[PDB]
Amino acid sequence: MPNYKLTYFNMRGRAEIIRYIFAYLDIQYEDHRIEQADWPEIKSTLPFGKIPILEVDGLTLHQSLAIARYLTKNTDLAGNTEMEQCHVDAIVDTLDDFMSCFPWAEKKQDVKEQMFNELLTYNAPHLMQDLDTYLGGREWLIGNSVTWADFYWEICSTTLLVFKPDLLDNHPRLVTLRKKVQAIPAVANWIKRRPQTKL
Amino acid sequence: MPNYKLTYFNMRGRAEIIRYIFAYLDIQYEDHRIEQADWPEIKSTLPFGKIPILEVDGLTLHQSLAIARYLTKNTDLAGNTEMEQCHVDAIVDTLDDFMSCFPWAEKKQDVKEQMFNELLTYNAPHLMQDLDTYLGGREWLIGNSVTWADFYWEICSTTLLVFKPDLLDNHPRLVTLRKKVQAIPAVANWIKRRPQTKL
Ligand SMILES: CC(C)(O)[C@H]1CC[C@H](NC(=O)c2cnc3cc(N4CCC4)ncc3c2)CC1
Ligand SMILES: CC(C)(O)[C@H]1CC[C@H](NC(=O)c2cnc3cc(N4CCC4)ncc3c2)CC1
Ligand SMILES: N[C@@H](CCC(=O)N[C@@H](CS)C(=O)NCC(=O)O)C(=O)O
Repeated sequence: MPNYKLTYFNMRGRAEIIRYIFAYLDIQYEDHRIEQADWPEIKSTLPFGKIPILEVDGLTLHQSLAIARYLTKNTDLAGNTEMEQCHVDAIVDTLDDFMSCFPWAEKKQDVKEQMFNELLTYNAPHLMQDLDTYLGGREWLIGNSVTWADFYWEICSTTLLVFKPDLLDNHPRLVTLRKKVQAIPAVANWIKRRPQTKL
Repeated sequence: MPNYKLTYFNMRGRAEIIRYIFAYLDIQYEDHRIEQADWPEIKSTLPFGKIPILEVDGLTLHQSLAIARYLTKNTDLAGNTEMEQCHVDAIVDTLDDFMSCFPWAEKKQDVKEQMFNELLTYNAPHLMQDLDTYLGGREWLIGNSVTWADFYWEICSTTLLVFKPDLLDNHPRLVTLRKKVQAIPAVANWIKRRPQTKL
């Protein structure tokens, strides 16, 4: 076992996927959370100035989805074939493109209201129908067992539900997915233990 | 042999990385390019509404980065160690994030200009510096041989230079990586044979 040190804001954000993988695989790591006041002092230290980073034996990794992929390679969470690993990556990227559309950094809180409302009213419902069709009559998004794509669905939807809490009212299959992930004893164990933040 | 059929616009866009990968590996495939007129109909066909897609022997893949990662999985484009493949993904995600910031589909013209300018004036230089720094004196972005991250760097920068020609004027080391990538024989042939599109 190597030693690990995760560094991110005190929020779920883009680090939650990594904490989910860590928890599912039973990997003791350090979850180092910073205040946004300590962000300028640390940004210059970072390779490309963005967070999260994972340190494994003095080696800094960046980019959440690349770290997530790195930590699940050769694990059940990855998918069983290159095609299945491709589908995991397509779903993750698709969810991620939509999570990234939101103007989290927009300082004008008025303008951040508008874009958020539009994406949650026009964009998101279409996407929730694409997932539903894609999932079909499977329990999990890819194959016949959990992958970190499912983890990612749960993480993304948790944060989309905070804003539009009725987002899945016409999609109980996507709610059951959320519950199947929250049912994984290691994941459930961490969902209760984790710090309670909005995002 | 397996059969491949790729569909995207008649432009480099987010399909070009796949095309580069097919060249390097000497893989025969159909480069299907759709007219911008046939786009509204084809969306209904597409899984999550985005292109490119890659049909493979009667299976459809989406998400250009997930597709590229599939085609490079067992090849030398993918990286020499498990840590280095993480780094390959991380550089590509760092570059895709920056390409994705741009409002390629913005319907309002005035919005499109203000953001492009903004990103080329302040953001792009910061990223150029950070990449240059990451590259150091080495030959390829990652490890000691070419990866598809190096392909991605050439593809992104080709599109960026169209809007900012003085982009790399202070980073000859990154220009050298372009030229090195462009001189790989399988790639050099493709740049010359591909359709000359703006983006
Ligand atoms: C300029 C500042 C103050 O330094 C920063 C501004 C942006 C802010 N970022 C967010 O508040 C935020 C929260 N949650 C997210 C969740 C996701 N999802 C994809 C999987 C979950 N993506 C992106 C997310 C961004 C951090 C502080
Ligand atoms: C009018 C339509 C039909 O609605 C479309 C709107 C979107 C628009 N998109 C682009 O023109 C475009 C071009 N080049 C790109 C390059 C990259 N890069 C990552 C590696 C290079 N990414 C994204 C890119 C998007 C096409 C027309
Ligand atoms: N998207 C990459 C980079 C993450 C990123 O951009 N993080 C933000 C906060 S979540 C940051 O470090 N600075 C603010 C910003 O990028 O707008 C990842 O998943 O790791």
